[PDB]
Order: sequence, then C-alpha cells, then structure tokens
Amino acid sequence: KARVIVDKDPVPTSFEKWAQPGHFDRTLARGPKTTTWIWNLHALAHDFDTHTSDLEDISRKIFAAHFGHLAVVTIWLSGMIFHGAKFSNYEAWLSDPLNVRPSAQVVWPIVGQDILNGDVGGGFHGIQITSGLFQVWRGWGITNSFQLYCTAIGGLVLAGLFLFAGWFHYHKRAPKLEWFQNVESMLNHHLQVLLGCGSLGWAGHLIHVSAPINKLMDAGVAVKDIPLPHEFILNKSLLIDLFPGFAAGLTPFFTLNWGQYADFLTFKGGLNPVTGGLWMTDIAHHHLAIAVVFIIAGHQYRTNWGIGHSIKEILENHKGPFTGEGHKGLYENLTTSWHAQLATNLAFLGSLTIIIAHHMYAMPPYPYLATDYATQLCIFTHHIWIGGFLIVGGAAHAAIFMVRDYDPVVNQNNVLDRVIRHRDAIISHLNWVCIFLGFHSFGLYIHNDTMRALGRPQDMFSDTAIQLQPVFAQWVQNLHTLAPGGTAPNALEPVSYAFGGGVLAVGGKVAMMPIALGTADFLIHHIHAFTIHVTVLILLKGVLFARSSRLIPDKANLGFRFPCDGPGRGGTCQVSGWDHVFLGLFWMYNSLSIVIFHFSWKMQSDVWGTVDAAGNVSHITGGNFAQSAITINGWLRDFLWAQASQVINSYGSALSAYGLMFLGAHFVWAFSLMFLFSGRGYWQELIESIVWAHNKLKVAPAIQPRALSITQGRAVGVAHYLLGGIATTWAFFHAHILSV
Amino acid sequence: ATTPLEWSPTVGIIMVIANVIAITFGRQTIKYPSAEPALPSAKFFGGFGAPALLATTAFGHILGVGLVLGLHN
Amino acid sequence: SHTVKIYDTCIGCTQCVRACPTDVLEMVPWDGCKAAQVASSPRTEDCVGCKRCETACPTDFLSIRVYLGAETTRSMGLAY
Amino acid sequence: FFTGNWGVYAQNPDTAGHIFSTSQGAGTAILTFLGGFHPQTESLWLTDMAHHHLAIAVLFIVAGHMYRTNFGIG
Amino acid sequence: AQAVDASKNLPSDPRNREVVFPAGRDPQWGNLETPVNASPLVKWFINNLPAYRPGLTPFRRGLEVGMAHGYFLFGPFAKLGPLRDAANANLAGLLGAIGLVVLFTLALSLYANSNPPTALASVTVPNPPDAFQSKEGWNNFASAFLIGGIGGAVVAYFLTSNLALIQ
Amino acid sequence: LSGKTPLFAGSTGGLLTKAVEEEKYAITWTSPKAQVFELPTGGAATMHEGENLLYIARKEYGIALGGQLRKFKITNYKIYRILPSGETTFIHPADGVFPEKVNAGREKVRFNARSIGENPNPSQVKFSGKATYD
Ligand code: CLA
Ligand code: CLA
Ligand code: CLA
Ligand code: CLA
Ligand SMILES: CCCCCCCCCCCCCCCCCC(=O)OC[C@H](CO[C@@H]1O[C@H](CO)[C@H](O)[C@H](O)[C@H]1O)OC(=O)CCCCCCCCCCCCCCCCC
Ligand SMILES: CC1=C(/C=C/C(C)=C/C=C/C(C)=C/C=C/C=C(C)/C=C/C=C(C)/C=C/C2=C(C)CCCC2(C)C)C(C)(C)CCC1
Ligand SMILES: CC1=C(C/C=C(\C)CCC[C@H](C)CCC[C@H](C)CCCC(C)C)C(=O)c2ccccc2C1=O
Ligand code: SF4
Repeated sequence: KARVIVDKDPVPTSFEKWAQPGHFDRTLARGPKTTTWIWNLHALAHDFDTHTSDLEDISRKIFAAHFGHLAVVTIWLSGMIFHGAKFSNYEAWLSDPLNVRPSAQVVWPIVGQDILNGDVGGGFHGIQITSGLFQVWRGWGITNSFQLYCTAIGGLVLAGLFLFAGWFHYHKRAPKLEWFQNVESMLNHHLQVLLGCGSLGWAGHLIHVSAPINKLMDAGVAVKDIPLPHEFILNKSLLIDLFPGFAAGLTPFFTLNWGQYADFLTFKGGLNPVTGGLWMTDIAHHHLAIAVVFIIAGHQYRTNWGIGHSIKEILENHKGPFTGEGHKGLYENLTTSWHAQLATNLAFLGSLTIIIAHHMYAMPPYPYLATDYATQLCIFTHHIWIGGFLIVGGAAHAAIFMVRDYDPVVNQNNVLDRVIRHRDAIISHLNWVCIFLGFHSFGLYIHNDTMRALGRPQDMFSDTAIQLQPVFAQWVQNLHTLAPGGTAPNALEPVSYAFGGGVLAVGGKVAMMPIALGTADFLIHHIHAFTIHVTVLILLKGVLFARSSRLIPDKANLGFRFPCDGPGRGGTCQVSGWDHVFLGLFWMYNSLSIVIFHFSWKMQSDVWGTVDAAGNVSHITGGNFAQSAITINGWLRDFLWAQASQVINSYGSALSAYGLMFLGAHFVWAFSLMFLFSGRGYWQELIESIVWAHNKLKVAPAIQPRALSITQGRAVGVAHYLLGGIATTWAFFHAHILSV
Repeated sequence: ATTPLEWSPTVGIIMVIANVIAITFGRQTIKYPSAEPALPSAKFFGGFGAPALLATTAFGHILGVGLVLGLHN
Repeated sequence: SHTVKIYDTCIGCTQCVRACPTDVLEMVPWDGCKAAQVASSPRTEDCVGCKRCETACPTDFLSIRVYLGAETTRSMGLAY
Repeated sequence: FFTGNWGVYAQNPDTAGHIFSTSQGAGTAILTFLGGFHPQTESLWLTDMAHHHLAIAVLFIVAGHMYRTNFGIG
Repeated sequence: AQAVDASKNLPSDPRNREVVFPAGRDPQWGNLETPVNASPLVKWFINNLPAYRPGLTPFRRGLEVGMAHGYFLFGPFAKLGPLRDAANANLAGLLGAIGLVVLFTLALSLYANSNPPTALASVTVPNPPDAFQSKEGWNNFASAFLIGGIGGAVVAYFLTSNLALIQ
Repeated sequence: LSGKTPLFAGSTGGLLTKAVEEEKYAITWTSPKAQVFELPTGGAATMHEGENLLYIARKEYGIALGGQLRKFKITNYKIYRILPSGETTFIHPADGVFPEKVNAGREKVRFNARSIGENPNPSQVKFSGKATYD
C-alpha cells in the first residue's frame, strides 16, 4: 500500500516552452495585449493549482521545485564556506579570537569602496561579518583552510545532485499521487533518518572530532600543534589522554555500564569559562539522547506491517462533549490540500525560529559567540524576523485552503466547521483583548510620559514610584537557579546564567549574567502580547471570514485575492483574505521591531559590558533602561537618538556604507507610501495623458500601458514599507555594535 | 557521573522479565499482530509475525534498559 | 435609495441581470420590432451599489450606470 | 515537600524524655515512624498519627478513582 | 483492539453527548446555548440581579445598582488617585467617586430622554427584563442611581477611614 | 410558508435583532436528494428530502444561496420578505419566469432613450432639483 509507483517519461525536455511565455496558464498563453499580462506572468508562475485541475501534476511540480530550491541553498552555503577559505581571516581568528574581528569579504580597489576594507585584525582588510560562521566552523573543528576548501566543493556537487533529481523526477521518473499520500511513511522516514540518524551521526562528529579538537585548542595548544581529525581515529592514545572513557571501549555501551563514558558525555549544564559557549561534551550527550527519542518516535505509524496507528483513527477518537465529531475529516483536508500542509508547517516552523533566537542568546552554543556582541544581536534579530514572516504565511495559506479546498461534506460538525459557525464570538472577544491591552500597555507609557513632563515623578509607573513587578517571572527565575541542587540534581550549574547564578567573564567581556526583571521589563512583555494579539486578530479574521461574511456571503466565489466588491454597502475595501494578510504584515512588523529593541537596549544596559578583575561590571549604557524605558521619550532619547550617533558619523570610515544603507532605506520606505495611500484611478488617467504625447510623436507602444492592479499597489507598498523598515534598523544595529 | 555496573547475571534476568511484560502487553493490545513475514511455528510464537516479534522485543529492551538503570541509582 | 439608469446602447447580453446579487435588474421585451430585449431596474430599493453590473456590460461605455444616493438599511447591507 | 526531599520532616524526633504540652526534650519533626509508646503518656507517638493519616488518605484517594462515574474511565 | 475505538460512534459514549445547543429550538437564531450562557447557575444569578429581578420597582433597581457602584468607585480614587499619601486621601476619593455618579446619572437621564428603543431578550434572560422600555422607567432609575451611589461611597469612606477603630 | 428547516447545530452568524423589528427574509426550495450544502453565513447544513425552508436576514444571502443550489441542480428557489406584522410577499420572482428570460408582462423602467454621452451638463440644471442622469 506504500509501494513505489512511478510514471515513465511524463513530459519531454524541449526548449520550445521557454520561448512560449505564459504557457502554464491558458489566458496568458494567448498573448500580451496589455502590461498587466507581464505582472500576472510572475504572480501566477508558482501557483500550480491554477495551471491545472489535476492534483498529480501539481504534486510532481512541487516535488521537483523543492529540489531546485535546495540547489540554491547549497550553492549559497557552498559559497559561504568558500569565502572563509580564500577571502577571509579565519586562520588568524583561530589563534587570537578575542582581539581579532571576523571578516569574509574584500571589496575591490576601484572608485572608492576600498575604505570599506577596514582593518579587522589578522593582516586582513575586509568587511566585518556578523553571521557567526567563524564560531560555527570552529565548533566543527575546521582548523585549516583546506578542510574548509574541500567542504565548499562538496556542496556544489551536492547542489548539482539535487538539481539532477528534479530533472530525473519531473521529466523521466514521476511518482504518482499515492506515493505522495503515504504520509505515515513520510513521517517515520523523516523523524528517524533525517532527524534521528542525522542527530546520531552528528554526535559521532562531536565525540571524535570537535570535542577533542576544542578541548585541545582552549587548553592553550597552538593550531600548528593540534592533530588532524583522522589521527584521532587511527591513534587512540591521543584521544584517551583527553577523554579516558575510551579505554574501556564499546563494551560499557552494550553492557549498560554507561557511567564509564561520563568523561565525554556530561550534564554540566553551563558555559565553558574559557570559551563563552556550552561544553562540547554536553553537546555530544545532547544529540545522542535526542536521536534515540526520534528513532523511537518514528515507529508510531503503520506502513504496511500492521504495527502502528492510522492517523485517521487517532483523530476521530479525540472527539469530546463540546466538539461534536472533533477531528473527524482533518486527515482528508490535510491529505487533499497542499495549502493546509504549508499552513501548519510554516506557522510552527516560524514559531520554532523565534524560539531558537531566544535560546541562542541566553546559552551561547558556540565558542566565542557571547563576546562577539555584533553576532548575537544580528543572529537574534535575523531569526526573530524570519519566524514572523513565516507565521504570516501560515495564515495566508490557511485562507487559500478555505476558498479553494474546503469541502463542507468533509467538514460536517467537526472541529473546523464548529469554529466557522461561531467565528463572531472568537473575534469579538479578541477585539476586546486587543483594546484592553493596548490601553493598559501603551497608556501606562503615556501616563509616565505625561507625569514626567508635568514634574510628578512619584506618580509614574516605575521602580521607585508605583511598581508593577513581574513576580511570576521572578518566581520562575528563582526555580531554575535552585534547580541544580534539588530538581534535576545531576546538573552542576544553572541551565542559563540569564535566569541567575554568577557573572561569567571571557577576557574583559561578560558572556552572560542574570537578567533582572523590574517594572520597566514588565512594561514591555505585554506590548509584545498586545501587538501579537492584534496580528492574530487580523490574520485569524482573514481565515474565518474568507469564505463568507454578513457583508459578503459569496466571498468564496470571488476568490482569495480580490480587491473589493464595490462602493456600495458603505464600501467593501480590503475585504478579501489577501488584504487581511497585507494588513497583518504591518502588524507582524510592529510586533517584531519592538522585540529586537527590547533585546538590544536591555542587553546593552543590563547584561553586555566590560567587567573588571575586582568584580565590578560597567555596562554599555549604565542602567538607563530602568528609568528611561518607561516613557516614549526615553526610547526616542536614550535608544534612537543616542545609539545612532555612530551611524550618522560613519562617513569617511569602514562603516560608511551602513550610513548609506541606513539612509537609502528611508527613501525606499517613504516610496512605499506612494502605493499605499494612492489609488490606481489617478495613475491611469495620468498615463492616458502621457500616452497622447507618444501618439503625437508616433512612439505609441504596441502593448497598451496600464496602471498597476489594485491588489498589486497594496502589495508593492508593503514590500517597500518592510524593506525600508528592516534595512534601516539593520544598519543601525550593525554600526552601533561594530563600533561598540 | 553514576557509579559503574559490572554486568551481573541479574541484569539478564531483568531484561528477560522486562520483555515478557512487553509481550503480554503487546498481544492483548496490538490490533494487527499478524503480518506477511511468517514465522516457522504459529503456536510457540502465537499469531505474531517477524514484525511483531521485533516490535515486542524492542519495547522490552526499552523497559529493561530503564529498569536496569533506574534500579542502579 | 440608489438609481440604476439603463441607456439606449443595450444589446441584450443578459449579463447584468445575472451578476446582480440582490435581483435589482430584469430583462424585459423592448417595443423595437428587431430589438430582441432590453434590461430594466424595477426594484431599485434593493440596490447595494456593488457595481458588478457595470463590470459586466460589454459596451464601449456602459449602457447601465449606478448613481449613488440616499442610503438605507437595505442599500448599506446591514443585517443588524 | 514540593522539592521532594521528604526525609527532612523526620530528622529531629521528640526525645524519650519529652514532657507533654511542654518544650522540654521536644523536637521539630512533624512526621516520624518511631513505632511505639510515648514513655510519659504511655500512648502512641503523635507524630506517627500525623504520618498515619497521610498514607491512608493517599491510598483512599488512589482507591477512589477505580470506577466509571461519568467519564468512562474506570 | 481497544473498546474506546469501537464506542466512538455509539451514543452511549460520554463523548457523543453534546453540551451546546441552538438558541431555543430555532437554529437560525444568532445566539448559541452554552454552559456560560444557559446554565441554571448563570440564569439564576443574572435573572435575579437587580436589573432583571421580578416584582421590583424601577426606583428599587437603581438604588441597589447605585449603592454597589458608589461603594465600588471610592477605591480607585483613594488609594491610586492623587493625594493618596496624605491625611485627606480618603476624602478626595469620596468627592471623585460622587463625581462619576453625577456624570453617570446624567448619562442615564440623558439616554432616557432620547427615546430608548427596547430592552432585549437573550438566552440567559428569556423574558423581557422590566419596564425599561420607556422614558419614565429609565428616569426613575437615574434618580435612584444618584441616591445609592452617594450613599455607597459614603459607606466605603466611613469604613475605610475608621477601619483602625473597627480593628 | 411551509417547509422543514435544514439540520444544523446553530451559529453566531445568522438572524439578529433586525429580524424581529425589520423585514426578516425567508428562502424556500424543494430538493430531490438530501445533501450537505454550505449555509450563506458560516458552516454547513443538510437539506431535507422535500420542501426545505430557511429564515434569512438579508435578500443577498438568499440569492447567493440560490446560486449554490444551482450547482446541485435545484432551480426552484423562492424568496419572501417577512415584516414584523407577518406580511409575506413573493419578492424575488414577481412572475414565475426568471429575470433572465424575457416575459411579455414586464415593462421597461428608468430607460434613458438618449445615449450616456448625450446627458446634459450639471450647470444647466443647477438650482432646479433635477439631476443630470434623469
Ligand atoms: C535540463 C534542462 C531543462 C529543460 C530544457 C527544461 C524544460 C522545461 N521544464 Mg524543467 N526542470 C529542470 C530542467 C529543465 N527543464 C530541472 C533541473 C528542474 C528541477 C528544478 C525542472 C523542474 C521543472 C518543473 C517543476 C516544471 C518544469 C517545466 C518545464 C517546461 C517549461 C519551462 C519553461 O518554459 O520555463 C522556463 C523558466 C525559466 C528558464 C526560469 C527558471 C529559473 C530557475 C529555475 C531559478 C533561478 C533562481 C534564481 C537564483 C533566482 C534569482 C533571483 C534574483 C537574483 C533576481 C519545459 C519543457 C514546467 C512544465 O513542464 O510546465 C507544464 C514545470 O512545471 N521543469
Ligand atoms: C514555503 C514558503 C512559501 C511558499 C512555497 C509559498 C507559495 C505560494 N504563495 Mg506564499 N507566502 C509565504 C510563503 C510561501 N508561499 C509567506 C511567508 C507569506 C507572507 C509574507 C506569503 C504570502 C502570500 C500571499 C499574500 C499570496 C501568496 C501566494 C502564493 C502562491 C503563488 C505565489 C506566486 O505566484 O509566486 C510568485 C511570487 C512573487 C513573484 C512575489 C515576489 C516577492 C518578492 C520576492 C519580494 C521582494 C523580497 C526581496 C527579499 C527583497 C530584496 C531584493 C530586491 C530589492 C531585489 C504559492 C502557492 C498567492 C496566492 O494567492 O496563492 C494562490 C498570494 O496572493 N503567498
Ligand atoms: C500610532 C498609530 C496607531 C494607533 C495608535 C492605532 C490604534 C489602534 N489600531 Mg491601528 N493601524 C495603524 C496605526 C495605529 N493604530 C496603521 C498605520 C495601520 C495600517 C497597517 C493600522 C491597522 C490596524 C488594523 C488592521 C487593526 C488596528 C487596530 C487598532 C486598535 C487596537 C486596540 C488598542 O490598541 O487599544 C486602543 C489603544 C489606543 C488607541 C492607544 C492610545 C490610547 C490612549 C492610551 C488613551 C487616550 C487618552 C484619553 C482617553 C484621551 C481623551 C481625550 C479627550 C479630550 C477626548 C487601536 C484603535 C485593530 C482594531 O481596531 O481592533 C481592536 C485592528 O484590527 N489597526
Ligand atoms: C489606560 C492606561 C492608564 C492607566 C491604567 C492609568 C492609571 C492611572 N492614572 Mg492615568 N493617564 C492615562 C492612562 C492611564 N492611566 C493617559 C493616557 C493619560 C493622558 C491623558 C493619563 C493622565 C493622567 C493624569 C493627569 C492623572 C492620571 C492618574 C492616574 C491614577 C489614578 C486613576 C484614577 O483616579 O482613576 C480612577 C479610576 C476609576 C474610577 C475606574 C478604573 C477602572 C476599574 C478598576 C475597572 C475594573 C473592571 C473590573 C475588574 C471588571 C469586573 C468584572 C465583573 C464581572 C465583576 C492611576 C494610576 C492621576 C495621578 O496622579 O496618578 C497617580 C492623575 O492625576 N492619569
Ligand atoms: C483543564 C482541565 C483539563 C481536563 C482534561 C481531563 C478531562 C477528562 C478527560 C477524560 C477522558 C475520558 C476518556 C474517555 C475514553 C473512554 C470512553 C470509552 O468509550 O470507554 C472505552 C472503554 C469503556 O467503554 C465502554 O465499553 C463498553 C463495551 O465494553 C460499551 O461500549 C460502553 O458503551 C462503553 O462506554 O474503556 C475505557 O473507558 C477505558 C479506556 C482507556 C482510557 C485511558 C485514559 C487515559 C488516556 C491518557 C491519554 C494518553 C496521553 C496521556 C499522556 C500525554 C503526555 C503529554
Ligand atoms: C465571587 C464572585 C463574584 C464576586 C463578587 C463581588 C466581588 C461582589 C461585589 C461587591 C460589591 C460591589 C459590594 C458592594 C456592596 C455595597 C454596599 C454594602 C452598599 C452599602 C450601601 C449603603 C448602606 C447605603 C445607604 C445609604 C443610602 C442608600 C442613602 C443615604 C445614605 C446611606 C449611607 C444611609 C462575582 C459576582 C463577580 C462573580 C461570581 C463569583
Ligand atoms: C505609482 C502607482 C501606480 C503606477 C505605477 C506604475 C505604472 C509602475 C511602473 C513601473 C515600471 C518602471 C514600468 C516600466 C517597466 C519597463 C519594462 C522598464 C524599462 C526597461 C529598462 C529599465 C531595461 C499604480 O498603478 C497604483 C495602483 C494602485 C495603487 C497605487 C498605485 C501607485 O501608487
Ligand atoms: S449592455 Fe449591459 S444592460 Fe444591456 S443587456 Fe448587456 S449587460 Fe445588460
């Protein structure tokens, strides 16, 4: 039933369809009568559901499309490791990581870029990167350039190998539908092999290669003296001297005498004092534990041998009193719509990516990461934004599933139909929460801003005045500090020093210290929840009311993406499921841009800084977060006006491009306001008068010009609005820490 | 760093016992124990096939590994 | 409430009457001996100004027009 | 208790020379298993009675959930 | 196989019993009967509140409503208002609380003079509430809210100010 | 009005206070088979074997539902307008023929014999109460 069925020679491989544009769609295949045909050519290129009503052809296109995408990611990664080999200071960073900055680029000696090739240490003049690959490759044990050179070539070979697969599958050997619908086989294979065995094999690296290499390097031996990884396998005397657990061999493993391997499989639960980062042995014990869990977890499902569940069975049983049939029918939707799968995967993968960034800063998992304050903010800020984008995509495809693939027969009194039937109560109460919080979250800032201007500093919501202490977070914080003793007693240190413990000092820099929570930190956590709630209100409303509304009952027939119904009914503007996503992106932004500042200003103020040998820490901004982060003027004064001094003064230095990129984004941003505020009606009339001038001089175009569509105008704006916003704070974050 | 273990024959007894719990837990619970790969005797092995054998034995090792280590505090 | 005016350039496509959600329009026989039919707007109180008919009419400029006017519960589409 | 290091409550018991309703020879333990008669009163140790009803209430609550009251479990 | 899988379709299963029902017998209606809306506990509480209690005059309803609100509104002005740390802190709460009662009574009589449409019926309160469907009933309600609201705030002032003597 | 209500548990979206006070609507149709159909406002419902009836807030929901019924090949959809006093009028089709198909009984109304470009300028009809389109 999970057999492999493959069609042979589905489609040829001729070049003629390249010459024929718009072949995928019938309307576009006719010809380009107007300029909107051009914009529609791109907007429908990847929408395979519109090209064909056949699910099998859609699935084959998607499966092959992923392979070409992996080629891009591998090529992007293969070039990263390549720049580390040739155009980089990696070999110098290894010997002196603290006092040498990481660089991987060399601008050429032309019109005047050469100032950007600044002195980053190690005899290399180049741009100071912030991706942290130097910390990654060091954890991988890559101690020379040739080891780095060989890895780049393998990615390109792996890249073309992925590319050959999509050709082999779409043109020569196409799997049929039933091969794709075997979700049970898919989950087992990915859980056990991709996630399980991939983690298990990586533990083989940590145990044989990285931890011996890292344990030597941090002990003071030069990279010249460090043996290569292969020598550890052949000669075990070098390894046994570092990790004596290997003298027993593999016999303690099978005899369950796993205490013999305690030397190199630890539960220290803390950062290495020498190199700011988690212990490599803890990361070896990490992956080995998780691989067994993933290997075990994948045998749950049936796959042709009668041993395992049917996901259809489990869902149907989970009905209850309040939910009539519960999860009956979801397996059909999930197995008959790619959009539903994309919605679940995007939404949780995006929430996953946000969860990574919160972990990576508190417990740095690489050597010499926390000392590089530049990398931590850029690494934190990057993933925080990626997850926000993907979560919004999850709501979009949730609506596309509804307008397109929702069958009322399947969804009859199930958990989904029962949700659509009381959508008004869900939104009305969520509307109340958004108004409740926005008053009592932002209004408190206004009250403090009003009182501090009135000259009444005792009436503010502050630490000295009326205080709103996060006792529940202070409560949970205290448990993790006292955990290593009582709960999970095998741990020596607390899980993260962010919760509590003692200041860890790598060189002169503090890697991590306890993050105290006060009224100012109370005043920001809810601002995220408030902005997150509104983002859900816009997006959730888009999913439920996409099919119908009291204003429009036939919203489904119009489609997921339509601008309006018309002027009447008071106005039907931005009513589609598409336009909800267009609005949610602005709130996905405002939800997210405060998160990166709450991380940026706090860590500079309370955590990041320089420490003296005596034990006195001098933070970067000196505790200004406590009293200034409770008023809107303090953010404008102490965070935006103050920290942006390096950017504007970056001209005539290596950071001068950040001053340009910080500024060019402001242009691109306001350029967005053209398309959001305006409307097509003005622009087509203006183009009409301009067309007359070309008719006069006989320069009239054959493809008759047309203004951008209504949905496109909203689309082009949010593209600029976000690109101008993110690119602005991108350079501000870079130039501030790269100087500080 | 837990203390060493010497691989006594008592550990072999616990593993055999832990399997027998899984096997009794398997037959009374598994819906489709029979499978395509058939075993030589349909009495000494019951209605189980080669998949159900590896399944019941595998869950037994999980329990036996937990018990042997759990008892070894 | 609204006023839907139908002009002389109709040709009897029957597309306007189909696109109307509220059934404001109707195709009636025209006294023209060789004119097959022509549209009408008998129940104008139920017009909801969505301009779907204006999008449907295929004349060079629209034989049918919907001029906005005094609003009411029906025209504003208020179920409440 | 909530941590789980329950043995602390039985650390310092009432000495044999304890005089009832006084602090002479007293202790701090609230649960013990001395298992015998108080010397002075010629009666059972009261700390055991506190420990006594604890273990019984745990079994009784555990014993209660056998049946199929409304939810189907039992 | 477990019996839980077989019993999912049977109506004897505790799952299949449904708590939610349509509003009344007509499912076309807007509301949905829920244990929050239509439980006997909530129905008893809401229907017996002063706004819905049977056999009460409009003046008696506002007095019960006002005495509660007057007693409630004293707190925020006293402890959290200005002059909260002073000898006259409790006095400022009495004036500010009565201030809202005047503004609240104004809105009541103001809403009253404008012809109020109706008092609606819902699942929690099936019958029409009271004679709140006329200017005369709402006006008497407003005058009663004023008397109770001024009295309730005075009571909270007397107890709060003289709490130490009560101890 | 005679018919069986489609079977659905209920929904927040539906009739509101307007229905009691102002012109609730009702749609009627006869089915050959009991089928699952999406309601005009949220959810799904099962039509009965014959003579279905559904109470509706706005006329737009009924005609929008009728287009869905035509997918199931049910063309005998009838709509009514129910005032609070109980007055029910055969509102959607005034005569048995549908609006699309011509019938002799009907008469043209709001027909402008002029072309649209031949309309007068508004300055010619200012301070008169006349409108250009009239
Ligand atoms: C070996 C050469 C080769 C040839 C001759 C063809 C030929 C064909 N393929 Mg095919 N294909 C190939 C390789 C090839 N393919 C490979 C390697 C894959 C795996 C990814 C696929 C996957 C694939 C799919 C999934 C589909 C086709 C389709 C088609 C047909 C139409 C394509 C067309 O006109 O659009 C030509 C389009 C381009 C030339 C643009 C492609 C751009 C590339 C792939 C991505 C570039 C990314 C780039 C880095 C982004 C930078 C952005 C920024 C810098 C601006 C045509 C018969 C389609 C079809 O049969 O329609 C029914 C179809 O659905 N192919
Ligand atoms: C796994 C990720 C993923 C995948 C596979 C898809 C796939 C799809 N999406 Mg989708 N989407 C995603 C994530 C994803 N989305 C996310 C994260 C969001 C939220 C932002 C959305 C929001 C979204 C909307 C609102 C819509 C889709 C639609 C679609 C479908 C057609 C799109 C199309 O024709 O492509 C072609 C797309 C384009 C040509 C747009 C180009 C956008 C460019 C890249 C923006 C510039 C960004 C760039 C980085 C800027 C710097 C460089 C520049 C200056 C040069 C297709 C099924 C459409 C639909 O209706 O589905 C049927 C639709 O209307 N998506
Ligand atoms: C700074 C600009 C700004 C502000 C203040 C708001 C405010 C709001 N938007 Mg919003 N919005 C904006 C820009 C803004 N928007 C932009 C640019 C867009 C386009 C992307 C949107 C798109 C948008 C959508 C799509 C949605 C909102 C929603 C909301 C509401 C959320 C509820 C809330 O916070 O409680 C109210 C809080 C405030 C108004 C904050 C200030 C209030 C202070 C504390 C009190 C004032 C003091 C005092 C009473 C003044 C009395 C003076 C007296 C003399 C009269 C709120 C009304 C959501 C909504 O309405 O649902 C609830 C929603 O769904 N907005
Ligand atoms: C929305 C956020 C917010 C909050 C929480 C506060 C809070 C406060 N402000 Mg303030 N203020 C705000 C916004 C806010 N402000 C804004 C936006 C401005 C600019 C216009 C000001 C300007 C301002 C000034 C100029 C002054 C204050 C003052 C005060 C204090 C006294 C409050 C008072 O007398 O009201 C009394 C409040 C009430 C009578 C009612 C409050 C609501 C109750 C608690 C609702 C409870 C609902 C309940 C839980 C539901 C029951 C459920 C049921 C089923 C039982 C207090 C700390 C004063 C001060 O000096 O501060 C120390 C003062 O002089 N405010
Ligand atoms: C906010 C508070 C949260 C509250 C959450 C708890 C709410 C309580 C939920 C109670 C659940 C009731 C279960 C109903 C199923 C039995 C009904 C039934 O048909 O009976 C199935 C049968 C009895 O069934 C009877 O069978 C008869 C024929 O024999 C007839 O058919 C009767 O009609 C039928 O009732 O047996 C059971 O009742 C026992 C089944 C085993 C139930 C195990 C419960 C434990 C499940 C734990 C879930 C595993 C995951 C936990 C770990 C997760 C890790 C994160
Ligand atoms: C649990 C619960 C709850 C809670 C409750 C509450 C919290 C209550 C409230 C409370 C209140 C709110 C109270 C108040 C009271 C008051 C009073 C007690 C009053 C008094 C009065 C008086 C006594 C007055 C008198 C007078 C007058 C009238 C006039 C003249 C003067 C005088 C002063 C004599 C609820 C229901 C929510 C829900 C469910 C559960
Ligand atoms: C400006 C604007 C327009 C008009 C925008 C237009 C017409 C953009 C046109 C962009 C390019 C530059 C058109 C020409 C592309 C040529 C192919 C470029 C020449 C080729 C060389 C560059 C190689 C809208 O249509 C619109 C619609 C709805 C809301 C807001 C707006 C809006 O703000
Ligand atoms: S021209 Fe317009 S109004 Fe006339 S028949 Fe065609 S669609 Fe109807």
